[PDB]
Amino acid sequence: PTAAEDLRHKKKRLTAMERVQLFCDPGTFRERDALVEHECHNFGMEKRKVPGDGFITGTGKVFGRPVFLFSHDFTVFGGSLSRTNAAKVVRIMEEAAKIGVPVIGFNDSGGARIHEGVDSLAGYADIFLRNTLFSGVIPQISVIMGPCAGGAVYSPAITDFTFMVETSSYMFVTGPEVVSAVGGKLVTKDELGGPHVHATKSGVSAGTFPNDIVAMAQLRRLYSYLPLSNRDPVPVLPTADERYRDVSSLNTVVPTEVKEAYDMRDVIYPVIDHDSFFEIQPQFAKNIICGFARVEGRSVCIIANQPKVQAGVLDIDSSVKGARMVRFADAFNIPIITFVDVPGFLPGVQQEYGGIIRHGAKLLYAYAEATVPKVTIITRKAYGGAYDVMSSKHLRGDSNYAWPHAEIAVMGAAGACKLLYSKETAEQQAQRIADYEKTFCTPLSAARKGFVDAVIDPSETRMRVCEDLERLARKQLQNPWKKHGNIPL
Amino acid sequence: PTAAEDLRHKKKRLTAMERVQLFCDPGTFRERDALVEHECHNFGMEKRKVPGDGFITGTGKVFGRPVFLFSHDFTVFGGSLSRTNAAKVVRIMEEAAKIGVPVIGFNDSGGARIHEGVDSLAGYADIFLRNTLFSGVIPQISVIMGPCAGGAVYSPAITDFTFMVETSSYMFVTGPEVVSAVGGKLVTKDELGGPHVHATKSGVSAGTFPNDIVAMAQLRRLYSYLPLSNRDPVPVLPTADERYRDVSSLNTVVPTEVKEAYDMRDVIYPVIDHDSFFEIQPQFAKNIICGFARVEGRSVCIIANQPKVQAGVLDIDSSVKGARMVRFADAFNIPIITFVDVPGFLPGVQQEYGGIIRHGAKLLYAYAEATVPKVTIITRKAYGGAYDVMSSKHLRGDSNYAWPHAEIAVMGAAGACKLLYSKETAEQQAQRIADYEKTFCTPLSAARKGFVDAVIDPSETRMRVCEDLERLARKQLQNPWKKHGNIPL
Amino acid sequence: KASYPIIRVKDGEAETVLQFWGTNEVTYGMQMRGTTFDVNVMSDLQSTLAHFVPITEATTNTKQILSPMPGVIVAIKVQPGQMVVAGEELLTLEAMKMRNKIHAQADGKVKEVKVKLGATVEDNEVLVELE
Ligand SMILES: O=CCCCC[C@@H]1SC[C@@H]2NC(=O)N[C@@H]21
Ligand SMILES: O=CCCCC[C@@H]1SC[C@@H]2NC(=O)N[C@@H]21
Repeated sequence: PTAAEDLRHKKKRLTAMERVQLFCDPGTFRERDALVEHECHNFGMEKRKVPGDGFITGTGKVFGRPVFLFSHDFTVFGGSLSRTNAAKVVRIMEEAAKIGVPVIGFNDSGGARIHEGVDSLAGYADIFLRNTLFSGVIPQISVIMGPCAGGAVYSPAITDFTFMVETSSYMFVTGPEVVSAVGGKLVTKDELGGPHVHATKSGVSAGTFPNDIVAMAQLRRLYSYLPLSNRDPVPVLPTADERYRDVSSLNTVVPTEVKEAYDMRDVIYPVIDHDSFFEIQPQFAKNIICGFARVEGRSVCIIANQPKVQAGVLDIDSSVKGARMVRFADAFNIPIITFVDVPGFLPGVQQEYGGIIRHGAKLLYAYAEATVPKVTIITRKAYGGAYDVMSSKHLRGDSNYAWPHAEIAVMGAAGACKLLYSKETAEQQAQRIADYEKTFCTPLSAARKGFVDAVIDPSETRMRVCEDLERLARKQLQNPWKKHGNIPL
Repeated sequence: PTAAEDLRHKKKRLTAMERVQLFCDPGTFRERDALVEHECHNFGMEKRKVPGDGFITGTGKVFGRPVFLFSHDFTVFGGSLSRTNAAKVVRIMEEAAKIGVPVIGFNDSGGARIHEGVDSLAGYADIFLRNTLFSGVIPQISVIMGPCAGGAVYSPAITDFTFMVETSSYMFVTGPEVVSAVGGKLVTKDELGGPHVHATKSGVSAGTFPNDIVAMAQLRRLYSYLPLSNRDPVPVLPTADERYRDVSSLNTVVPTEVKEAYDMRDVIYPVIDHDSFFEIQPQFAKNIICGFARVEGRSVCIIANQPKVQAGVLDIDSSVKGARMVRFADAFNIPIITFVDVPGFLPGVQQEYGGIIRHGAKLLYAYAEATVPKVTIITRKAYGGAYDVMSSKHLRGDSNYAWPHAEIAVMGAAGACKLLYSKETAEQQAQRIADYEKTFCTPLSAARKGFVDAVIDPSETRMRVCEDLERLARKQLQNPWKKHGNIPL
Repeated sequence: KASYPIIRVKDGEAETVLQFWGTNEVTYGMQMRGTTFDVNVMSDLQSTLAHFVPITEATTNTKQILSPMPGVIVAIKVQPGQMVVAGEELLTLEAMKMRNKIHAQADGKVKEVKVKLGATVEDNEVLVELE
């Protein structure tokens, strides 16, 4: 019996129920509500009632841990929401708020249902309020499998992570017809809101998958990292890997020349456990890396610069990416580990015309507000305000480390030499820049002041990180009483 | 005796002490620390010690209410910060955190002090952490009277409001010398970070003043609105104006044609008390108005659309502006009053390439998260998701009102008629669009559903607003327990 | 051992040693007799559903290569209008004190005009054109 799904598969596409079956465990899905009708009675809609009413909501179970989910249905009315569709979603989110369980939704709606009038707006508003209230209480993940237009786009935005499917998905606020009507330009749906556009240009989508099957397979892996609720502790899984594994290849990663580049992944991979990195937003703002990883069987958060791309310089997009990652990680009590290599901020008129001052402050706010244990490692250099922003010791950092060839200075040697000698005799470059770099572009001064705990061999990083992260397991820090902060938007 | 200030005034500029004297009451300033030296002992700095060390910090008193402030000094070392300058500021902010008092700072620093090494970075980090921790506890206002470059720019950014002086002030992260070095373009300091640039292009500065004297005079007026701390109640001042003043001119403000424009200030001004509006960011994103005002002697927050500019259409910049205003207003228990007139969102490729999805969600998050009393008035129209965003009744709104000629529909009549009749006989425009607009583009349906409390004459708005704002004085609402939210950055 | 290379397997007397490269949870990168393969391990549902999945073909473009970011060209490696092979460095831009090195991903030859040493122009120009 394979009835009524032949029409769907013929278009090389899967069904909502099949997606739900693929996500959860083999036999642990219990559909909650299945016999519900729209009761519209307008515009010749009194007929063609549907039992499911276009939504599939259940409970399920992943890796032995509970979950909640819902999936849109494209065959029935195009997946449009109504006064009645939104009730099921509201009930699921409320139940997942009472119990410490997350929510995952597979969006496929074609837009609002016009035949209901303003009831669709009512349902949208209720879903928006539930998302707003419960953000930071239970993790929310959203996946977009098909078209997603109109005002329905906003609820995925408030969710913590949004993923996209490559061939047959798109998302935008207004359709290309209106764009043609007002501006006069003919742009296709994919050219407007395709997965690539949101992966590279707008920065909304947190990832892209080639197929639905791969999407489910990796969504399970992502779910294996998250904590169940706000009050539950960070999960710890058994692992045969051990902190005594030898990592001596880190002694040679940093080149002896100051103008040559290297890949920061060569430093990230040895420290964490084998094959346990899940990069977030891999194709957007490549000069910074963010993602999840495990250290001795417990999930941690990774944020590191990359001198491979644009000399590892902070920017607007990198600031937004890092700020969102830090805020989410702190909201759910996940340790943060950072690797620092920054020469400063990206210079240019477009930057000031785009508001670098606002955006660069977001990362600093996220780092200063955080109360989870932090570990910082300075590999090569840290200059100016970039050193302050990237989790400096003064921002209530727990432990800070440096490598023997690091440099921590106010600015580059040339600018310091220029400002320290206004009209000093010519040729001052040769006998002053070298001396200043020798005397003050070294971690000795910063260690004398007390800004780094110790200068360590690069081969001891795994040992030190495991020791510190084990000791810091029970830190309790609290901020002054506030209704909420006022972050620079 | 007018010694040592003749050199300053000759350049048509004022001194820090003169600014402090102008701000506070005639004789209520008590300078806190005045005999402090830098104790540097490097690069020939062992000499030329200064008593004040370039900072003036005190307590003062404005309108009989306490304050705290500090002012940079440009004559002494260019206003550079040090390990010692930042200590005074930290002490002032800590004291103003223990006591429920705000802080106001007049920035004039030329950058960091190179002769101290990384101690300047240490001081910057401490100030950044204090700003981050105490934001949302005590209001913070910052004014920029002169140059402000380097990494020192970030602390004004975290503060709630930043104002600028016209002729002799600028702010940016990196100087034009580096821009010339890397990109090769010659741009002046004013062309890069002048007050106009931040007033119109970047949206960082919240206002601009022509002179320092006017800056102080209006800063006092702004201070008269704010509450003293997080736990203190909203100030109420005596006022001879009364809720029984006749406003019948509102019956004629809205034109009888749907394509003609009008000025929303003609609706804003009658409702509030006379000469009591303080616009915020007047020259940026003119399609939305935000500011402070008084209603029956108590300060409230005003957020309204404007069909004069771009048909009152929501956008990226307007969303950011409104979101920041709502967040600040809610953080300190200030009532919010909104006027709604929106046809939707601005359509265009640049918008999606710039991330409309992220930015438009910020206003919705700010409106949904808020717990202060809200009053909403729909004058003419509200369509699509814009109706949901602008404080709809479903987002825990207290009271909502509409005017007799309003319209609340899913979308415009043309699109609805197109979607409701795919290949219906030609000429369907004339006998379908008119009928649909007549039947469903009216507040009767939204009133039937229960989305507006009542349909009122435009002459009763002041009476209704005063009644509701008086009754709602003691509302107590609380959100679920969270360490903090996760707003879409 | 989990997430490790060596895998010792012994059926009866026969003994084999294979290697485990990596995976994406539907495809396994395993080495057999010093050769890489990608075995697919999927259940009944995944097998019956993988038939109904689009398989798009990636762009096969043999054309000019552009510099991703502005900079300065200080060193060049390849010659104008000769053979080029995959993985060969072509030139090195230096920007904000950093020498990168864009190479040739994959191709057989080129037809183009070289950008001369010290040409501080970049801005996504056509440094090398592949034809
Ligand atoms: O010496 C002239 C250019 C030096 C730029 C050094 C890098 S580029 C971006 C960042 N901003 C700075 O001031 N320094 C770094
Ligand atoms: O009828 C064709 C153009 C109608 C645009 C109506 C305004 S323009 C911006 C906003 N977006 C919409 O979809 N409607 C409004």
